[PDB]
Amino acid sequence: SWDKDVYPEPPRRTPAPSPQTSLPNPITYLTKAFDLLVDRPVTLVREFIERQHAKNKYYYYHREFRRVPDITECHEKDVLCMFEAEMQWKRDYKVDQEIVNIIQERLKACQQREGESHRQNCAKELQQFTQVVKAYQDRYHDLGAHYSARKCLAKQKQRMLAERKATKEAA
Amino acid sequence: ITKDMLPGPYPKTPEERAAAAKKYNMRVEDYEPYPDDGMGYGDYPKLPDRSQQERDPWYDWDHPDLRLNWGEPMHWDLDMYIRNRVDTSPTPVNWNLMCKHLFG
Amino acid sequence: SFPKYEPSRLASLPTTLDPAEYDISSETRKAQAERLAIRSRLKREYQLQYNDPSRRGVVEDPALIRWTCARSANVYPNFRPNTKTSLLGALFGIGPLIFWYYVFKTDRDRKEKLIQEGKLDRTFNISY
Amino acid sequence: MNLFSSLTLVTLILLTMPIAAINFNTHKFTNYPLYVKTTISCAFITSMIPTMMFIHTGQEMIISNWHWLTIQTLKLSLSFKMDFFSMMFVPVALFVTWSIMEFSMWYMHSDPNINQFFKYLLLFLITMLILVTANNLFQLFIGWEGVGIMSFLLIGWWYGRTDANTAALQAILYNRIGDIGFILAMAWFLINLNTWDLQQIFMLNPNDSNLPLMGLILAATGKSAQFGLHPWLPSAMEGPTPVSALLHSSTMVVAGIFLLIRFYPLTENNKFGQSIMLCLGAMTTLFTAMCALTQNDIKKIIAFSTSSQLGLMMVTIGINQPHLAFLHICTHAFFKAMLFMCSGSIIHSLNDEQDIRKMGGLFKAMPFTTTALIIGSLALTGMPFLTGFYSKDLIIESANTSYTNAWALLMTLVATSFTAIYSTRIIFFALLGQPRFPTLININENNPFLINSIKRLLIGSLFAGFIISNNIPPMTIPQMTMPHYLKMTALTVTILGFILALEISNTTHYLKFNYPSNTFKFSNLLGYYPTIMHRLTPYMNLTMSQKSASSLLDLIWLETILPKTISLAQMKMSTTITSQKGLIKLYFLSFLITILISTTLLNFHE
Amino acid sequence: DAPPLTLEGIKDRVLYVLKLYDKIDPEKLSVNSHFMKDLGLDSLDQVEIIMAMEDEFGFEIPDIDAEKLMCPQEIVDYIADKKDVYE
Amino acid sequence: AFLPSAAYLTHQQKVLQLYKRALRHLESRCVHRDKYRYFACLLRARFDEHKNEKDMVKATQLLREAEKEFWHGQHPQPYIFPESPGGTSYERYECYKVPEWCLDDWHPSEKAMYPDYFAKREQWKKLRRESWEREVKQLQEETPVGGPRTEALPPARKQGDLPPLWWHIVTRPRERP
Amino acid sequence: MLKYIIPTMMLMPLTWLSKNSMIWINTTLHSLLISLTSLLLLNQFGDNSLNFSLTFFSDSLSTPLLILTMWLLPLMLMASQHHLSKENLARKKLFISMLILLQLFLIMTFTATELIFFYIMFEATLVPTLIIITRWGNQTERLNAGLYFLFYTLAGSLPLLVALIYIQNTMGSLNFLILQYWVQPMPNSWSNTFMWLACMMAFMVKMPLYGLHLWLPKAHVEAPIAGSMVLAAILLKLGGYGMMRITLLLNPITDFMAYPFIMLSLWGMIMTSSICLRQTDLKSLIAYSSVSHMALVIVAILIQTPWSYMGATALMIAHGLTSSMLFCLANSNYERVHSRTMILARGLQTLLPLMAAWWLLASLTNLALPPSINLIGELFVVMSTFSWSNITIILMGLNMVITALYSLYMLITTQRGKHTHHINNILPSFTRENALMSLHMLPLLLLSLNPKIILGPLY
Amino acid sequence: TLRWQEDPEPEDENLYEKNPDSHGYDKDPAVDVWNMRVVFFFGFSIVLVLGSTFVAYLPDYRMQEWARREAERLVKYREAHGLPLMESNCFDPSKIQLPED
Repeated sequence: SWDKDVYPEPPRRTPAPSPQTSLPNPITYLTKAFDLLVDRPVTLVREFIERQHAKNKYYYYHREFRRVPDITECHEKDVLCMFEAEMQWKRDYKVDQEIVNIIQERLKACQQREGESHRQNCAKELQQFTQVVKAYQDRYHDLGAHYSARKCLAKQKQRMLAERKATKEAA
Repeated sequence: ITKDMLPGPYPKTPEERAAAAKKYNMRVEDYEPYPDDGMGYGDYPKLPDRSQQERDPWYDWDHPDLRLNWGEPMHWDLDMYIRNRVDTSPTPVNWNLMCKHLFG
Repeated sequence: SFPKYEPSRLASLPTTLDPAEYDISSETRKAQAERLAIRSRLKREYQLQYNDPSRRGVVEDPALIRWTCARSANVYPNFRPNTKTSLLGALFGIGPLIFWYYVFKTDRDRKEKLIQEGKLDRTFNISY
Repeated sequence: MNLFSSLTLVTLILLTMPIAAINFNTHKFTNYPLYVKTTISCAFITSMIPTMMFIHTGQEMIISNWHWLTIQTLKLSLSFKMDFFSMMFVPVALFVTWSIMEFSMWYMHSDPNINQFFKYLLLFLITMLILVTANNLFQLFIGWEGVGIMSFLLIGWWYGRTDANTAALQAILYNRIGDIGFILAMAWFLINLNTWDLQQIFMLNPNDSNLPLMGLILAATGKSAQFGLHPWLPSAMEGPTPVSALLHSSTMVVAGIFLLIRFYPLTENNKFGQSIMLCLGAMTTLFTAMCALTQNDIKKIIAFSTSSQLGLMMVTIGINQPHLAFLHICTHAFFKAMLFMCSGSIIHSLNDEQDIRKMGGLFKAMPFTTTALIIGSLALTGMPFLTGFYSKDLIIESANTSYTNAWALLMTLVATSFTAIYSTRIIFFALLGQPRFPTLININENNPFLINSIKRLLIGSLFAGFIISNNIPPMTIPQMTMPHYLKMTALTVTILGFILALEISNTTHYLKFNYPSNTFKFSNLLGYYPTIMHRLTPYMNLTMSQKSASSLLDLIWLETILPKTISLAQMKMSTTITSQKGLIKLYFLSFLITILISTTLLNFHE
Repeated sequence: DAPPLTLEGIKDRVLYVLKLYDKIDPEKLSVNSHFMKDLGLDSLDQVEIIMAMEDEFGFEIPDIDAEKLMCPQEIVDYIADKKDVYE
Repeated sequence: AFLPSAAYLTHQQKVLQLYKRALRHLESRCVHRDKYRYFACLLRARFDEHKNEKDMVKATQLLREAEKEFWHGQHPQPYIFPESPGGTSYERYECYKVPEWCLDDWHPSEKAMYPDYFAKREQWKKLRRESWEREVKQLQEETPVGGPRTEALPPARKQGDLPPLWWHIVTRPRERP
Repeated sequence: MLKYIIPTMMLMPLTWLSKNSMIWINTTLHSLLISLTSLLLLNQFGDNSLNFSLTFFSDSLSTPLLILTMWLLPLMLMASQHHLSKENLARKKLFISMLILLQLFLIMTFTATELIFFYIMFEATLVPTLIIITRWGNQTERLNAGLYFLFYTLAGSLPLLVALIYIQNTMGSLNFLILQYWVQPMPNSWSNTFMWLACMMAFMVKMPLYGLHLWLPKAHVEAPIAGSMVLAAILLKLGGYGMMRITLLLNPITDFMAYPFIMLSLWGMIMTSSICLRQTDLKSLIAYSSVSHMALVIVAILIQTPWSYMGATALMIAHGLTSSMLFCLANSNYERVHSRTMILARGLQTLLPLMAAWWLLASLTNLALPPSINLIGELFVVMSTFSWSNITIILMGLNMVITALYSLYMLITTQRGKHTHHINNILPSFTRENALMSLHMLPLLLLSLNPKIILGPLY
Repeated sequence: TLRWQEDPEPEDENLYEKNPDSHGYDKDPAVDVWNMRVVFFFGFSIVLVLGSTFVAYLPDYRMQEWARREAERLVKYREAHGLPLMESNCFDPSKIQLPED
């Protein structure tokens, strides 16, 4: 299964069925027929498949990457270190793209789960989405199709220069 | 097919006009080429500029769908005036009347 | 009385309202006889080579080949550069190019000016 | 939760099964239309179950079951969103398609390509249910283009007829202009909201949303055939009567209104789009009704009727009543389809004679078709406590007591009177009076398929409006406190329209001959709209496509400036270089000239 | 739908609609009865007869063939040719 | 003005065509049958009033004025029979009209399902190839020099032969295959 | 990359020592084996490309083009074996050798890490193509078409050689990885302006760009069927690949220097599309459709955004497949009716139903019907150009009409209506033609299921 | 007018006459059948099906889903220690020497 801390969900609160009439609803009868004719053979087949899988067990692992020095401590026109720095930067870039994807999935899940009170009950998810979108836009936007670590470093240097200059104007 | 059957340059002398009208299978006094303004028309005739919907729908054609006959000199915009495309057939009321009424 | 029907480019005059149909001169009769003779000659040739039981293939039409050669391969040798052709080529060739270049240059200059001043809304824009 | 999703996706997979069944065929299928009809009826039951579950509880679900493509930040998955709209529109469409396919298996019995016809109808239903259950914009675009292409094929079913091909190409052109609008809306949504799914669109809730609403309104104008892009809907009934019954009456043409229904928060938070789409809908319904006043082809009359109904749906969207518009969709599909089945029955019983001036006295000869057509006309006009009364009248109940355009309200009331007028025109000319058909009479309607399907849609048009109006939950505040001269506006308008059109028909019974006026010729020639534009817009394109682009630029000038002027320059230089007479004296004079130039002028010796 | 036609059936049809004409005596006409020769009719009456043929059999005869049919048997032959009878 | 039998249209033919189209348009305007009968008899009287006219130019002027009258008095959408051009089901079944020479490309496995039909087809092709040279030799000796002046075709003159150019007018597909 | 070059060069003894009756079978079998072998280039990593040696490499942009080329060769072998059935055996072997040499040159052009090697084999692809066009073309105008094609390409691409040698002398290397890590910005000067023009104009001609496209409606028409496949499915994409490779070094001058050329395509893809509305020739219609699609690719490359790059990759692959299929259908019709004009043969659905189904499906994939990869590429280019400017969507949307307005038009006059009476040599469809259509189309619809393998190197 | 010696254009050959079971590949029937079998075997059942199976089971193409797993680590770290979910700087601003001005 998945991890509930990365993908949060509130505990559900299901009301009890308290009917006010005498006509039997077909939903309960159809549900009982559903666990009779459908759920039992499906669960039996899954139990057999799980037994066959428990007969032969093997594992796989999540690949771990150690930290290589980045482009800020790389000599210019020294491809041996810049290649590793650029590979690390591209791996980080893909990881951040999936992080923003996770936050978008959280926001959509919150909206669908809350339904008609989504614009009040999903303030925290919207704030998290705004924060991660702002940081992604300040980190990776307007680079082009030929993006590299040097362009990102130049953009960050220009942003810090602008921030320092704007601080100096208002000091 | 022989080289003297293809269209040529614009005819000026009357004998070239007669030979062109003989080439296009039409009468000499019915053959009016396009004006020589240097737009590449050459000696191809200027037809009366009517759509294929205006032809007789009951006379048996060689091509019944196109309403056309084998060997007839076809229009310069025959691919424009087919029955699947723009029609020029007369309307019960006038064109300017239609435009004025719709715009108003 | 009745409104007279006038022709247009997209609405031609009816055949029955054409005065030239009612002209019964002998020259018109000769012209229609010659036209019918030409049509009968072409129809006879077509249905003579079309009803042949031995032939299997395509009854080729010289008019179709003539039309294709006039439409495609005869445009250039009958073209002469004069004032009309040059003005039409310059008007319809580099006119829209200049127009769209100016439009897109103006819009992108305004957009870049708004973006670099922090005015345009670019809050959630992270896919470009 | 597990019963819900399983049964819904079983409905979808059951619908897509016979396509694989016919594509993997080798033999001659043992009545494949019966297999398709049985499959669709079973799918109707299987989709009736979760609709009942939603009615009981109020369950809305989203299944993002297959991840498709991660375009860096964007993630596209096969996502089905089933809410109020999808779950109440799927079984109505399935019921209507069941009736339409039974009528088709009776009506198209002599066609040797009947299996292809049933496969095409199934493919259209598959694309429509892909459209209505889509969550992201890509899947709904897939359904949009799918129903467009299937409409093209079904209109050009009789491919030997040039009019069918022309109508199909025209419908494609107008649907592609709608696609231009849809593409612009998708472009704005991706660029400004970083999403294509509806959840993030509704959560972010932009305020400067004029441009995406303009694009969606353009798409709805193209697909639902509003004003400006209307004439494909009347001109595209060259195909079979089941095709016009399912495609252009009940299911496909409400896709634009459905698309605007899905985006109801964005339209509810903007007044400019509401105002302009209200004006567009009122213009459409008035124009189409006034065109339908003096039409003589029965299928053309019903085409203009359903376009006027779509205009009314646009109007009630424009006054912030989207659920009323959806209820009007579900109400209108029944009797519009049923009217088309009745029209097809009369066409088949009179040997493909569609002109209304050659039919009459069919009240007693075809009693079941007469009864169904009378009930359908009464439901279309807005007879109380029929199906239309449960939606259409309520629309007028919101059209009067709201902050609306005055002219739009006046022309939609005039349009309502015109609907009454052309409905009783259909009733009088088709059914009452004296016969006008040829002397050999082959009138028959005794087939189990046609009778059963007409009976099913008759029960639907009698009771389904009541059932749905009493089963749906209240999604808005109903407006009921209103004066008596606003409450009975629609009924009085319909009654006066009945009186005026009965007087009109009685004056046609008089023994007098009169020449037509300009208003009659304006309403008979379709407002002169498919006569001017369809002759002007192609012409101004096609000459521009031949004289300028094909001939002047590509074949003449681009051929002139780059290759041929250069070739002429090199030919001229080559002729000037090798024009030598082979005289040694001139060569040595040139040697002396070269030496003198190199010494005195060019200064090569320093 | 569309019951088959036959030569004696269409002949009975054209004769049956022909004796319902007030300009024609039903006790004189036959299947080779010319209109302006054996019956003394008019060209306009022939036009009305052809329009009656069109309104009877449900298909329109073109004018260039309407100006040629001069006897009931000729109308029978034209309808037989246009409808492909007696396969 | 475009006919396979005659080069032109005579005055009486124009008057008859005008009467035909005027009666059809009047039937379109006058949907009920008794009203149509009243105004059709009125139109018949109006055409019979100027029947015995001997001045040709007066008849031509009356014809032109009647054409102007008719064009002013058209139905914007007149009644068209379903199979006539412009009708609802005109050229509808042209997708089903497969020419017979495709039967020459049939496989022998599917040709074995219809033995007698293909025997009859073989004897028909034999008759055509037996009569073709007789038809063309009749065609050369009948028409005058300089090409035929009219599109009309001669019939079978002698005995035991077939009319010239008959194959594509006899073996044409049915209206409803 | 030696595991694909060596079997391709061993195909020549295979086709030169075979019998007079089994050259086609052996060549088709072994080229299909090479196409199966080609799938081992999908070992792509999210950060690093696949580098084989100092001479060859393959990232995720070259891989779909390589797979398409080595899949396309057997298709040409099956198509071009009917109009060469009566040909002499030695000339048949020479034709097959020309096809083999063209494939070898292409698949080592797409993998060269060094730029002058890419230029050398990018121009070595001229000789077999030109020989095929001017030798096995049918009519008189094949010689003029060959002259136009060769001279447009070379006169556009000699300054590219001069600029590449200047780059080698200035930067010190022409390896693409070194240039990826040693790239310097290009300032504003006239020298850099003509540097950009010299680097771009060769690919502008080979794309083709509107105004330099005059060699396409000749060379795509006079050539035989296999020549049409390579002309429409690889070489245009080869110019696009070279453009993608060489636009790396031309920053940031491109941000204004691409300003005219975009217009030259943005209007251009309108005009050529309108030409398809009034074309009397089927092959010319397909050629002008190719011009319009590749102009859209030009705009996508020139605006240089990631979405545009993935749209350009998907669009190039899908357009290559669709144009090859359309050329096959047109060649089948030309073989049956012995004329290329579109209006001569009509109503072919009544006689050839399954080929009409293939025609319908090919036309549907031509007008970018979702969820095909044609629509994916067109859509992504549309999103990127909308991000570039707003009014561009108008220039997209009108095109979205006109494309369908010819495609279904191409569907109607060739398949719908009443058939031509006097044409009675319409034989039933062979198994070879149907197999060719299925092998052209089924990979495209299967690629609609998993498109992520053709979405470029920055997916 | 007298003209040069030249063979007339041969008539168009039909492969279905001498071979009604022809697949259109060759005139020889055995060669025809073997060419059809070779094309259908090595095209559909060797490249198409096995290629679709190969592409469907590519081992984690372009590391794509791996990054998703890494995200499921990183957020799990960064939501547990109270750190910001994402920083606005790609590199550490401490180790960047801005030019003085």
